Amino acid sequence: IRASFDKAEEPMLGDYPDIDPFPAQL
Amino acid sequence: FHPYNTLGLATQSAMVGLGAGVVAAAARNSLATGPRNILTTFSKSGGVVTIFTGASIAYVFTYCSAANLRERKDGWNHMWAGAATGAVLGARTKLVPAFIGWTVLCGAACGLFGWTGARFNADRKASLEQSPKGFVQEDAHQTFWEVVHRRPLSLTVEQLGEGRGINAVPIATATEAP
Amino acid sequence: IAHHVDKGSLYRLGPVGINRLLNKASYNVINLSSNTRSSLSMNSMLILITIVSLLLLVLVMNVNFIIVIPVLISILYILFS
Amino acid sequence: ELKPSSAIQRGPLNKGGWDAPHALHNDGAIDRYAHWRTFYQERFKYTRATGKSTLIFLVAFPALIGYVAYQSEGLFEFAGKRRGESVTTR
Amino acid sequence: ALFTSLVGASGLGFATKFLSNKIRLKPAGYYPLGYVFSGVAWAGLGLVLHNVHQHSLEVLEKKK
Amino acid sequence: ILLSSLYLFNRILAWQGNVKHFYLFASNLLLLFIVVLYINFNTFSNSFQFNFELFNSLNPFGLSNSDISNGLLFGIDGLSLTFILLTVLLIPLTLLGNWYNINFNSNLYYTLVLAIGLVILLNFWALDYISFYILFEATLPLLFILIHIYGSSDSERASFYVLMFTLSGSLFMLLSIVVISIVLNTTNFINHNLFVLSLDLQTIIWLGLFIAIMVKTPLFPIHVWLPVVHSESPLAGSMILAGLILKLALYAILRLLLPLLCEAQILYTPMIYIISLLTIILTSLATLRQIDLKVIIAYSSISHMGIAILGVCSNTSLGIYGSIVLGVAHGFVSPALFLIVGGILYDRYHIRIVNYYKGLTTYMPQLATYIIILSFANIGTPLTGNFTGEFLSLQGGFIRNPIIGGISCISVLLAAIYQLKLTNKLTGGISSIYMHRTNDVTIREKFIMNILIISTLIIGICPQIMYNLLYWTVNNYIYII
Amino acid sequence: MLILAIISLITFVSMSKLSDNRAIIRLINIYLILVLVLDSFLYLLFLNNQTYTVMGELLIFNSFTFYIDMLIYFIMIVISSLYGYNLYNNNLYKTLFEPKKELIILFLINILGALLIVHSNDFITLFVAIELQSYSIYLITAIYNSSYKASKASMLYFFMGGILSILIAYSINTYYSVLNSYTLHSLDSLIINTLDLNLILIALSLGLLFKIGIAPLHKWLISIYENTPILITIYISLIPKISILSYLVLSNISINSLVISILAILTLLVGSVGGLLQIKIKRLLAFSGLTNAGYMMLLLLLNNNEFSYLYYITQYSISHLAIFMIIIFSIYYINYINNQYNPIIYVNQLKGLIHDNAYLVLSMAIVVFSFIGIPPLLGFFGKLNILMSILNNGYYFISIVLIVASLISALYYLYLLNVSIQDKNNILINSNETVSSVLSYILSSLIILITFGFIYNSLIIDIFNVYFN
Ligand SMILES: CCCCCCCCCCC(CCCCCCCCCC)(CO[C@H]1O[C@@H](CO)[C@H](O[C@@H]2O[C@@H](CO)[C@H](O)[C@@H](O)[C@@H]2O)[C@@H](O)[C@@H]1O)CO[C@H]1O[C@@H](CO)[C@H](O[C@@H]2O[C@@H](CO)[C@H](O)[C@@H](O)[C@@H]2O)[C@@H](O)[C@H]1O
Ligand SMILES: CCCCC/C=C/C/C=C\CCCCCCCC(=O)O[C@H](COC(=O)CCCCCCCCCCCCCCC)COP(=O)([O-])OCC[N+](C)(C)C
Ligand SMILES: CCCCCCCCCCCCCCCCCC(=O)OC[C@H](COP(=O)(O)OCCN)OC(=O)CCCCCCCCCCCCCCCCC
Repeated sequence: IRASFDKAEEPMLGDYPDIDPFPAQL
Repeated sequence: FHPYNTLGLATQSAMVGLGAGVVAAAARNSLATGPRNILTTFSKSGGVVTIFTGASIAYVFTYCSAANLRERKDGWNHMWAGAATGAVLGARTKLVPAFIGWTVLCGAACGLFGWTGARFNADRKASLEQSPKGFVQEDAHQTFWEVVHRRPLSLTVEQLGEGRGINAVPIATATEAP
Repeated sequence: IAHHVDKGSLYRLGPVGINRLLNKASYNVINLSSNTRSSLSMNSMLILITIVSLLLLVLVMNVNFIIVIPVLISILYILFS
Repeated sequence: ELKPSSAIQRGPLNKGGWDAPHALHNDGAIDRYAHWRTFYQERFKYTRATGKSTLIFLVAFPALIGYVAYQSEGLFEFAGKRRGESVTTR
Repeated sequence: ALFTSLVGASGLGFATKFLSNKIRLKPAGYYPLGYVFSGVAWAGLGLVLHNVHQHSLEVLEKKK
Repeated sequence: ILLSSLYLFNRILAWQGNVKHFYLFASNLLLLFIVVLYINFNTFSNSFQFNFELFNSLNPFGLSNSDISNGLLFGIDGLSLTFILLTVLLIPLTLLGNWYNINFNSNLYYTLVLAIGLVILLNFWALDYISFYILFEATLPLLFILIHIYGSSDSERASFYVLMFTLSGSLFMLLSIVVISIVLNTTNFINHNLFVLSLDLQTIIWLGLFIAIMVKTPLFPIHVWLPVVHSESPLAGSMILAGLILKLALYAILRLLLPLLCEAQILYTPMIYIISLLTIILTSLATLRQIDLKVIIAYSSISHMGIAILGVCSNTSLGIYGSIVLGVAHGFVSPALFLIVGGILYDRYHIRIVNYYKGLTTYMPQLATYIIILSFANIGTPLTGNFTGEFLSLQGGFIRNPIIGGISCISVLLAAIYQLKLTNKLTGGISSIYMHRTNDVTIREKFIMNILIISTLIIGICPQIMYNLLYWTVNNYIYII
Repeated sequence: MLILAIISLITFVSMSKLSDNRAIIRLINIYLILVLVLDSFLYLLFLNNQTYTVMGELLIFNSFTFYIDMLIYFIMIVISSLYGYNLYNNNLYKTLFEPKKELIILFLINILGALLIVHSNDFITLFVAIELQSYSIYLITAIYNSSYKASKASMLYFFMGGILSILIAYSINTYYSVLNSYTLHSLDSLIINTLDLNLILIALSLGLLFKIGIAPLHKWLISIYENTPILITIYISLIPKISILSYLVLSNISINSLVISILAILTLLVGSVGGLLQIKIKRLLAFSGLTNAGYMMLLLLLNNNEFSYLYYITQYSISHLAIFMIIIFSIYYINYINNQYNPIIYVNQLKGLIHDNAYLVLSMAIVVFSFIGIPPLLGFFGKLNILMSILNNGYYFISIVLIVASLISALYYLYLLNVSIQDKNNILINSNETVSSVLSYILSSLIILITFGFIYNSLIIDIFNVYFN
């Protein structure tokens, strides 16, 4: 959700959870 | 190359497209189910007359215009004409990806058609069956379908150009000492 | 590159786009005579339409072969799309 | 009245084999992610971003490489070139 | 060679007999006399073809 | 003999019920026979040597002793002998790599695998365009059946891809071969460099041949079928497809294209270099975002094939030698990597998603060592044939066009990136929670991997050992005035 | 021999009981075989391409016509075996496949009409032969008159074929009104240059070609093929196509025709694309027939077409017979019989056929790959010869369209094999009744021809060079 490249995929999901991503390191 | 008369040829195309669309509308009116009268044929035409007319204008006008501008006749003009025709037909989708897809793909198909000779039957005189073939005689110029055992090196230098191994003189002969 | 090109455009000019294209084209051609009830009447109308259209097309070709190319494109568009 | 011949005896289709213990503990979330990633072509659409990538990699980059490769064809010869000699042929 | 042509054509007949046995859901050697009959028949066809081809070559040569 | 050997086959089948021991024995005999042929092969001669003709009108079922040649011609020179040796080295390993994991309808499976191997081997013997094309196409239905019946979950789509893409390219090749047939009334490879077509017709014939090359190699942008087909294929299919079938395209460039269409090839070389550079760079970068092990390994082959193309179209002896050496080394190493991902890990865990795998070194140190060795071999570590092939291919490419080959030198880095990114996660870290401990690699798996590693090391330390079969070849196809 | 058989059969069948039907067919079967093997030697007459006009110049006999006659005899032998021999001896198969009393006579009369079309040297001969074949084919379509679909199909056939027969008659009479002649032999290069016959000759060509169902007049015949009993469909979708195409190939009245070029392109596109969404086996095979008709239509644009036409029509006939026989053989393994005239209707009913009969599916695979054109199967060499012919004569765009249509039609060809090699849950263990030895041998012979015929390619070309040059 947060970054431009995760947003650009929003049309590309249908019925996949739109997860807000968080870096595992943090 | 002497020019096409774009305006007159395109007007002819307009007439023919209008006629063909009218005929298609009449056939559409006769083949359909449900109530139909003599005026509903254009009402329930699906815009088919516009399809025919607009395609005719786009193709013929663009083809003649590109041919005159480049002063050539070849498959590229048909590529442009098909591009314009695909633009017209893809406008009906009302979507930009589909408009682009029609444009490029119709342009490519019509370029392929123009490259093969822009005909559906054959140019009989140019075909291999009606042409000089086999091995050429003593020192004749090689024609399109003919085969030789050795070509002239001057022809190779002209066609490929000099550089990256293509030379006017073989290397060992040129680097021989005296 | 991997999603938008390799699995985007390249599949569009490939299996996915060709599948969609052929689906619409095949549907249109088989439904060319879909809603009709009397096979006799419709098939007879088709033979009349074929004859008349071939005559007019050839007349156009005698005039100027370039003018007929858009008409054939439009006819193919009618049949398959 | 139209039935297959009574003479036919059909049994089940078993491929046989030894059922091994399940060495993998499947994660449904990972499987769903893998399915989404594997069949992305089924959901792709032409938007501004994906179209921009299409134009960069399938049109622009080939055109740059092609310009370079047709401009520089036959241009260089390097073998044994000495001082003052041109390394270019045109 | 005529002998090789006969062996090959008889092998075609053997293959026909084998495939017909298999399609009938029968064992390969179900009615072994059928192999002989099939081989002989297809060898006859191969012989006819060989003789016709030889005559054709003879004709092509005699016009020289 | 044939009658007696057929009786032997029939009785073995009656008593054992599994044909696989007989197939392993037949393939091992074939390898020994090819080695005997190599013993009796004259190297001081650029002429085809073990010639024979099939289906001549005078002897349709025999060998032709006639003064008119109207059958299909076969024979070998040094170039074809190289690839034939690779083929007969690989076939028994593709049988042995599926020895235990095929359980239902296994006789058909092994028959398909052996048939595909034999068809490829015959393809390398073909001496004319029609015989070559016939053996080129005949693999497609066998692969379709093999992938459809014995492939993984997505194997229907995969079988359809492997049939349809290859048919698509092959039909344009068929247009080219028909044009050659009707224009020259000859089709053989022995004297086809003696026919000089007009430059225009050359330019047209080249296009069909090169479209087929583009789909079979594959090259950008018509490569996207190969990851799917490799990923869903059973192991023997993947080994044959990566080790042998892709090499047919390089062989086709040398045998079908360069001797006949020399001038058109000169004219078209910059376009080839564009396509190959796109292949190398774009497919290498696309590999970085893959989540299937077998897909990653499959994507690696495409970039290496791009490097080989750049070598083989370089119009230099070094480039052609490098392309052939690269083809052979890839034929050693890529089947080994496919064995690891789709034969060892997949038979233990039945899954290919990268997220599930981590830290295999703890319970399987031997497999981790194999992974490390094969990874550094795959990215062209020196003393490996892969390095020799890539280095010579890049030399030839750089000479042919300094800018394009110079940029091509980035493949060293890009291949290192995708491969070592995979192996880093596979070997390092704590053992994965999602999988239970399994056996380390078995004796059979180690045997196959050892064969492949020793082969690549032997040609990596002394690549010159191939030269006695290839020194005519590195001069037969360059076009310099 | 044929006329004699028709007379004798009418008498014998008149004096015979309905239970003798199969026996009678068997008799005629062997009779035909004998004529093929004892009268074959007459090929010698045509050495060096000698042509004979016969019956006061009404008929023409050459090597081309002699070969077509042999092929039609072979096809009749194969198809009559399917009526004379029971697949199985159970009650259901008696109900599925029982020959009508007059069917054999109608087949022999139709074959006579076809052979007369092939040998026609005058237009009055052509029209009488065409009406003989057409009337016979209507009656063959109708003779299973308990079926609603068959009777409706026969009516549709009668009316569409009548309109096209009228078009053919009108073409012939316009030709007569221009030239005061009824024979194409009166056409010379000088006459063709001097007069515009193109409209007349193309009208004749189209009248003939719409009778075998090229696009855009394809749906009516496809409907008839779907709605006839399957053993009727095998006959009626092959024999007319052979007779009409052979006549047009031998007449060469449409060389470099623009109209025929456009219709051939349309036929290839319609045949390939329109087969894609079909779910019924007979509709799928009908679209396949349409595509192969387009392939052969291409050969009407050029001279010296004889080798490629003869090769293509022979291998296509073999493959058509093989695929229909395989579909017939698979009836025993399906769960659900749709009706007594078409026991199997949907492609999906073949699902898992490999688990019931593996070698039947191997036969199917060979035939399907031949239709696609994989070497070294016969279909590949047929397509190769056609490509050689058209590219020798400059038909470049059409060659590309041919390639595209081949690729597209491969999808619906592979549909059959795809469902046939999937898994099914309840598979066959044993069965006491075996399928007939005769029909299985015939099917296997066809499969073996498709597989290994290429071995004789160069020998065949050698013979062709002395009988057709
Ligand atoms: C794998 C991809 C497949 C797609 C690519 C195929 C594209 C085919 C194009 C090439 C080709 C057919 C070659 C066929 C060879 C085998 C076919 C290959 C397989 C086919 C699947 C068609 O060339 C066409 O090109 C078109 C332009 O694009 C033209 O369009 C039209 O342009 C305008 C009309 O005047 C109109 O305005 C409009 O009607 C169109 O605009 C056509 O008229 C032209 O015929 C060229 O063939 C021809 O070449 C010429 C000179 O070269 C030959 O004669 C030569 O005469 C002297 C010079 O003349 C030479 O001194 C002499 O030596 C030589 O004798 C011919 O004898 C002939 O042989
Ligand atoms: C003992 C009597 C047995 C004869 C019965 C024949 C029945 C024909 C039935 C079905 C047709 C099948 C194909 C016919 C073969 C063509 C022969 C020929 O060569 O065709 C040529 C013309 O080539 C062509 O145009 C092209 C033909 C295309 C053939 C395509 C299929 C090829 C695969 C066939 C493989 C052969 C199998 C042999 C098995 C060992 C005509 O030859 P021809 O007119 O001089 O007559 C031959 C002398 N004859 C009468 C005694 C037999
Ligand atoms: C269905 C696909 C399409 C099928 C079309 C092609 C079918 C071909 C069928 C395979 C048969 C080919 C192999 C057998 C032919 C070789 C026989 C032979 O003797 O070769 C002759 C050659 C010279 O021998 P000669 O002149 O007599 O002198 C001998 C002096 N001592 O002696 C030699 O030099 C030895 C030659 C060795 C050749 C190696 C062959 C390796 C493969 C052999 C089996 C391949 C089976 C493939 C099966 C799948 C179908 C492709």
